[PDB]
Amino acid sequence: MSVIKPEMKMKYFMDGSVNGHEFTVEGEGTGKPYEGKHKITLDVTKGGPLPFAFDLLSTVFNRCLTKYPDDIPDYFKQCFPGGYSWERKFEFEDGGLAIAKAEISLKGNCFEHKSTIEGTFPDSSPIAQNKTLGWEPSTEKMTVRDGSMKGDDAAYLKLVGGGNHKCYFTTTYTAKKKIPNLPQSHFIGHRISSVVNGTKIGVMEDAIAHLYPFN
Amino acid sequence: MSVIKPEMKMKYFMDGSVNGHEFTVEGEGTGKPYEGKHKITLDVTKGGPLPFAFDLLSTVFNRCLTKYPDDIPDYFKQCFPGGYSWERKFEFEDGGLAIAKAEISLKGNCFEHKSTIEGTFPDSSPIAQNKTLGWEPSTEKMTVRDGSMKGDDAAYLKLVGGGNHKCYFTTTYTAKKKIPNLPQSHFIGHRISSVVNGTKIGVMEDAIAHLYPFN
Repeated sequence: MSVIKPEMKMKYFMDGSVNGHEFTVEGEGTGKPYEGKHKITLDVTKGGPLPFAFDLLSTVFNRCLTKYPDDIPDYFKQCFPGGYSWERKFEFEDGGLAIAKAEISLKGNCFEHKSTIEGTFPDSSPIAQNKTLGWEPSTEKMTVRDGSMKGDDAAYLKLVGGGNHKCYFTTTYTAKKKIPNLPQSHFIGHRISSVVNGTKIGVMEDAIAHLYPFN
Repeated sequence: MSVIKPEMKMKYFMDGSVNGHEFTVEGEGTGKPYEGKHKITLDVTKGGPLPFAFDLLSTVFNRCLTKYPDDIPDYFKQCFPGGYSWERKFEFEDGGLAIAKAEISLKGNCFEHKSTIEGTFPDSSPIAQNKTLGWEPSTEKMTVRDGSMKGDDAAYLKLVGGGNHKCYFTTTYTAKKKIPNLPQSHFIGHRISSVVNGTKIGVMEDAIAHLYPFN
């Protein structure tokens, strides 16, 4: 935990394929790990402009960036020194499916985030048609299973016309060194936003762990 | 909404079958709809003592019993006069599956709740073996879809040994009369507890709607 500081920097590299379209995205960011806030700037360097919704990738671009209250142990910040990895399965309501993997390491004051994602979607999918309008704020259920954290989120995309599109996130987050203070089950409230301008993309996330309303 | 009062009474009748075992459960309760609190007493009148975990049935035994803040419309209390129904699919991590249906009507100060449930579980399931130890407090994601509320909850059962067992709840709640003030997407925090003594069973639920932490 001590190597996780109040202000940190981040670098990102992603390789992926969606419906056969290969792409590469890279960038950097800054954030406040203990406040649960960070911002990122990215560039699509291969396969741009992306022909599918960036919302599919935004949550792939680090649970160390979460505000944790004193009464809930912070598994993620305890992952350093050591590093950790995570894998998220995305199950969309129309049958769309994607799996993303990330490895997060630390050198100095910089988190190095390397990820990959593979996805397949029907042609009618609002992800395939690049027509989703962001994720609604969400609540991820956190549990512990064999020394790993498991996260379950019923995520929803906003659509043109006011409707929504469900995507289940099923994630396993795993330290590379045994975590000594495992938390009780809890929730993480999220609010992520992203903006795409051509091949330049911005992302920001606020995340707070809690046990509201019963604490 | 006006027929939903600060203190109300409840009656319950349930018919079901789990792994071929048919049963009937009946009882009554009292609660405070606007405070999001209620308590229930039940008796297994056919097929008792139940050979499977009562946790499978506890959430089947009424979203009108939820505390709603002023800034989030209360779809459920707007269902009266009129009544509503709901259907919940339960998907357990070992392949166990159940579907429950309920219809809720009102006469005077009494909610009449009639439900059915069908479930199939592998013999090794902690539900089939009647060895789960209650649900952890949860957060249900609420969205609106074509005049109905949809609820998604990543529910977890506590097990002997400290582990947990996941069950996805996918529920559709639907008024019998068009609801005039539909809510924005939101969360409902739950804490349900039940106690089984032979064929006598007690249940209590606290539920609060919210948009924490970002409101």
